[PDB]
Amino acid sequence: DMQVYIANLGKYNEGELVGAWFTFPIDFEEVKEKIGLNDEYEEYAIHDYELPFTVDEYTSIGELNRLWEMVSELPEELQSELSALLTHFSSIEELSEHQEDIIIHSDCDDMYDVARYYIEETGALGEVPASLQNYIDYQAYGRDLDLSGTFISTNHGIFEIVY
Amino acid sequence: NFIVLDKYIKAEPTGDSYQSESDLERELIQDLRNQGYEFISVKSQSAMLANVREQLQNLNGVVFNDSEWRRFTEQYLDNPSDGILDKTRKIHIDYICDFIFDDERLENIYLIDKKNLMRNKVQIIQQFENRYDVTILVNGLPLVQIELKKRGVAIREAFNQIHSENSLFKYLQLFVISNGTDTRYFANTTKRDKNSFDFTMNWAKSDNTLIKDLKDFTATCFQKHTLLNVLVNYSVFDSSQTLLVMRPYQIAATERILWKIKSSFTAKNWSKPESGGYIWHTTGSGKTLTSFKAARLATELDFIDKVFFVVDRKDLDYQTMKEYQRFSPDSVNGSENTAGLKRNLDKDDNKIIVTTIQKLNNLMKAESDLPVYNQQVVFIFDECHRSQFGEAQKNLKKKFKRYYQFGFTGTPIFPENALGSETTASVFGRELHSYV
Amino acid sequence: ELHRQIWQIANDVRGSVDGWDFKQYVLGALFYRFISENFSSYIEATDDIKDDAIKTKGYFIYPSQLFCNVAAKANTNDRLNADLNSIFVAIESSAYGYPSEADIKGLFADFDTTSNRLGNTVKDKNARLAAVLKGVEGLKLGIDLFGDAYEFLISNYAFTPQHVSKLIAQLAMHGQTHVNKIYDPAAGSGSLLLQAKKQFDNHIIEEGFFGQEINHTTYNLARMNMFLHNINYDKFDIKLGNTLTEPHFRDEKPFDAIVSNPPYSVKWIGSDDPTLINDERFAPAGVLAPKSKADFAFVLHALNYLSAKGRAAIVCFPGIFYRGGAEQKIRQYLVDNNYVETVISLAPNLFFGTTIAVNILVLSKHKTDTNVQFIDASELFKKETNNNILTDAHIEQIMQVFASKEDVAHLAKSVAFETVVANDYNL
Amino acid sequence: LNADLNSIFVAIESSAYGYPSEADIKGLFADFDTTSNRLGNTVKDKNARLAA
Amino acid sequence: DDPTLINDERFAPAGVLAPKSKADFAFVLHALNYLSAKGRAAIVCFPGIFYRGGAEQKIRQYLVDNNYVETVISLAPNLFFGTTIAVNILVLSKHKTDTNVQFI
Amino acid sequence: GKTFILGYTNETHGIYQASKAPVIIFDDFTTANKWVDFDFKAKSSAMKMVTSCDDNKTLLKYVYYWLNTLPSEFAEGDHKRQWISNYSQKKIPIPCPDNPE
Repeated sequence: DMQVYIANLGKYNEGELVGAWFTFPIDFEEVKEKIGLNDEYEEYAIHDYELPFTVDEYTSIGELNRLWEMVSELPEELQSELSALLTHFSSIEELSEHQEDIIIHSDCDDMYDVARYYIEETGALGEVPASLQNYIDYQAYGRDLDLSGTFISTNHGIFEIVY
Repeated sequence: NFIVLDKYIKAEPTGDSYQSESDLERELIQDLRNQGYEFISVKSQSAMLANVREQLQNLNGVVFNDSEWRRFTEQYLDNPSDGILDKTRKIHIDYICDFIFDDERLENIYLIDKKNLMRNKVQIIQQFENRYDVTILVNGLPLVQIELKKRGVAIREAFNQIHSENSLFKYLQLFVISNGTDTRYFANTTKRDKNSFDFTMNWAKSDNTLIKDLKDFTATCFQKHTLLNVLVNYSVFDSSQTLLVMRPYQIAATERILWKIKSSFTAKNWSKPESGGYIWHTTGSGKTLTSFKAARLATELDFIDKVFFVVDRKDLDYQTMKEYQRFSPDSVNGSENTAGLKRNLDKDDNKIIVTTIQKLNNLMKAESDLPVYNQQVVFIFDECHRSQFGEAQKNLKKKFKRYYQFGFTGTPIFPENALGSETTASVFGRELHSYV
Repeated sequence: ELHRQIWQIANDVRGSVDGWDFKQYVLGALFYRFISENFSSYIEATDDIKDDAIKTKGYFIYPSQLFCNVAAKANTNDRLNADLNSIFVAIESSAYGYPSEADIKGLFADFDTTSNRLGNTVKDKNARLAAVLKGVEGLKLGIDLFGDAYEFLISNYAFTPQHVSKLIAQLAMHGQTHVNKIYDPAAGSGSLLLQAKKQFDNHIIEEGFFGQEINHTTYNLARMNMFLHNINYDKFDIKLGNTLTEPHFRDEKPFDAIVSNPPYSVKWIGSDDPTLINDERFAPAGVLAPKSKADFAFVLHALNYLSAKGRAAIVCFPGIFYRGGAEQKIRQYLVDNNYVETVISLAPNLFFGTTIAVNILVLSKHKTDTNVQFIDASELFKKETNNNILTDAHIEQIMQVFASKEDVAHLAKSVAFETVVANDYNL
Repeated sequence: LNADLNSIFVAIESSAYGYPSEADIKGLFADFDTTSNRLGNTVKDKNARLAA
Repeated sequence: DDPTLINDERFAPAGVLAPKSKADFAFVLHALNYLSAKGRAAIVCFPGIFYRGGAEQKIRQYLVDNNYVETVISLAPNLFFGTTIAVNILVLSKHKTDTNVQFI
Repeated sequence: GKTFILGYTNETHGIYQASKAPVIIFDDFTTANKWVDFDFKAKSSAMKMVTSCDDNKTLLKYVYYWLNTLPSEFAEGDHKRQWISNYSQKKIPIPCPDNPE
């Protein structure tokens, strides 16, 4: 989980291929003793990674630990679905802005359940007469909430990006 | 055995001076009959259609009446509302149609026996209904157009000088254009000056040497197995939609690879360096394309179970995958880790598995004898042993046994940029095929 | 595990379109695997996990006398699995036609009409059928819990839940081991006739579970439905088509217990476009039903085919309410004798894709001699979604109410016949 | 096309009204007639369905 | 964008690009791509546009870089087939005064 | 709607219940139903909670009233919109700077 194959720019063609996997936190001198040096300093050749997100080929290791600390900052159900949540967003501090603004639904599993939750148990309208009990179009209600609300269908539930 | 042989056959003219487009064509036809082709005289349309229900009796070995033949001709063969593109799809993809008899049994009408190409019956015809043309017509369907020109028609103006009903000539796929001193050939793309001599191909000899004459060109490329493997085994119908024809040296090195598989598999050998081999196609290759073709031919080649085309990564894995979903249907990626990668080794029907070498190293440092271990598996590397040396290779010789160890490379042992890895000669055996 | 394999079906085979289209393919592969396992088990009565092409006609007539499906020598699913992932498609199209040749005797066939197919290209069809056959093949099915998967798969979201069917069966059954059972008019599924065998595994089958049904795909799935429950070949068949137009068997026979689930106000144009005024089943009514219903045709059809111990447990929407003088004289001819005996109303919803409260009519040619209604509005256990379920022994409470003519407060009771004719024939 | 029952032949609604459907000369604007050209399922259940 | 619509004629003026879901805002970027100053262009969008955060703010700011958008008009729910939401009519011309228009 | 569906177990469910005078906002998409959180109350599924930081000035039944001092912009629920800036930012006429005493 969350480990990188990063060495080295010396013998740029992935010659001097060393340094297998580095879980976080990752140090300059730790990897430097892992690899030696390439007679100078041209290292952390990002070429492979077990990460739940998208990383770049020249990201500095301090930025990597920064990203990891932002990952470890977030709750683990969100850490499981970072791939889905980052589709709406573009960065993690951006995600850390509205990290309070996520509605979690383990209880709701499709849009129908979202409609039934926000109508029935929320009580967004009050009266459910027995003459009117069946007669609440959860499908169209979910269509209209899908038009309005930013929704994300995931494995562990449905995540509503409300602002 | 092969298609492109190392020895080069003789070159002669059939002249009958090539300024006239009516005389040496006959000697060409007689040479094809010496190659075992069959000139028939159907200078018409309808009987040629009946030629199709002549051939398919031979082909699928089943019998039409007239009404089911009208159904097949109307609904699948000569749908009038379709152009050359979907018909080209019917050539290379939709070459089989289900059919229900009056006995109401479903049988798969083929068009080409892509298994036994020797079963496929061929015919040759010539001018009728314009210009003076030669048409190779296989299994009823017309495939290859041949037009001779004058000496005055230069090779640049082979296309640049010259360029329903009938709709049956829409099946024509290859524009093999000759002039008397040269012959070039290309797919169903007719752009004016871009698809001139630069984008078309001369035929070449075994390694590099191009061909100019005609009857030697006939004895090389118009052979039975040769022209069919052109039409089937090395045609890349990209879903642009664009048909692509491989370079002759690409096809030759591919034949070297697949014949090396054939020779080593019947010798029940594996894991030797000399059982391997490598290709110096550092440029002009479409190493993606040629690797894709060799890999897919390995997957259908059925000696084995898995084909691991592995690379190293610097936006290569996402790249070539994107190159191969262009080559639309099937490729399993090495996304995202060694978790579900084992599920990918469990999986087939999407046989080509492409990943980084480092994901493989994450599988090879540990994980203790995967169930695909003692199975016949082909490792198509890239950037061969001058660019791979370490834990991959040492735990490859340590752990894995029944590997067929090949690879394209732009990195053999050079004097220029050999800062990658160890030797290749006693590790991957001998060099196989190269190009300038 | 039961729900684990149910979960396997609820995920794995569900791909990659709406389930009503690939349903046929899934159930066909499932049924083919069943015949494979059954035929392989039968031919062992010595290690045919892999067969041998030694077919003896003097011996192969014995399944045609006995199971009436000689599958093949070596064309079963266990033997398909080796040639699975290979050219081509229509070997199953052949291996449908050959075991369905089988003209000796009483064919019960013309049957595996599913795969045609779509499909867009031939390799796509081949890969899809390979995926379906592998996914059916990649299951953990032991040997007797096989029809339960069919029970779940037919219970997709889209059908008469099992406790309601059980209630119909217990209404159909007390004090009775008497050939025959059963007849079904407008059977639909055999899911309600499933519990008939759970009753009749006890003593014995009596005659065939006779149904007739309209929709041809529903007909095929119903025939394989009652095929899958280890039910013998000989008796157990369904006729295709309407029962209002052409019921058969008319001659065979006055029946002893019958169940139903008629559709919702399906129309019929026959009054009187033929001489259905002068038939044998609508003539004691005196009038025919209008075009906006069909149910009383079923119930007169029902009491036509009925014995001294003949009882008729049928269901209704409340379109049997009073509905006018023709419907009065329907009701009157029913209360002319003790034809109808009890009615039972339930509470909404309890039914898929439906709203209303339903009604349960009990009919017999047997004395009471009055109408003793046996009706609740609750309970009617309405806690699990939605009025679900009438639980185990909650139904036995209702059957105990049904048992001997009880008069329980906040629950229905006997009425006088003079009261209900003093009433305007109501429920 | 719309008169009777029991004629020859079957096929009048998918493929072969080709001279209006293709109609290449000129300004053709293809997939123009993707409704009903020639096929076709039965003898004149089909073509008498057309008729009536 | 994965293709060169990352660097096309209309999303490079947008700066940030159309996301996976709210790509309705690409269409007005398309609509200004086919536009002249005199002739005006009427589009509509379902009312998920206030300015939709910083992911679309600069988009909105691009639309108020000049008066690329001219006027907006609101409507009433339903006045459609079962929405029951309003929409926002956006009328775009490069025929400026210049003043912001909220003539709804 | 109303401020009462019936009882629940208060043990081991993290229900807040303890300031004896907070308020709330019902609803998401309505923003009009106001209730003083009187005695010991749950956090049931839409109770976006409002109390004060400074508990020296506010006396929030003051501000419970001060919401409905403007029903003309605060207490109008029309569409599917959350109003975080609207109740969050500004303004309210307050007798500060007589604060707090």
